[PDB]
Amino acid sequence: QQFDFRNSMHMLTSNLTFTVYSDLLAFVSADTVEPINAVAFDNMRIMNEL
Amino acid sequence: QQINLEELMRTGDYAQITNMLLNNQPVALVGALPFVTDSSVISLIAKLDA
Repeated sequence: QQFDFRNSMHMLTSNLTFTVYSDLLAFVSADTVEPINAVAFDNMRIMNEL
Repeated sequence: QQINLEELMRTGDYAQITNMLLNNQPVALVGALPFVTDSSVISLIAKLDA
C-alpha cells in the first residue's frame, strides 16, 4: 500500500489521570463487640447460659 | 433527648451520636462519669467545655 498521510492521521480520545486500586476492602475500618455479647437472627443473644 | 451510654459502648454506637455531634443538636448523655473542676473564669468565656 502507498502511503497517504491525511488518512493515517487520527486524533486521540484518552481520559486523563487515574489512579487504579486493587484489593479494595482495606479502606474498611471495622472492630468487634466483646464476644460475651453476640446475637443471631434471634436478637436475644447467641451463647446465653451465663 | 437521651442515650444510655451503658447501652452505647455495648451496642457499638451507630454513628447516631456521631451524627448528632457532627451536626450540632441539643442532647444529653447518661451514666457513670468523671467530673473535672476548673476555676479561672476565663476558661468559661473561652467556652472550653465545647
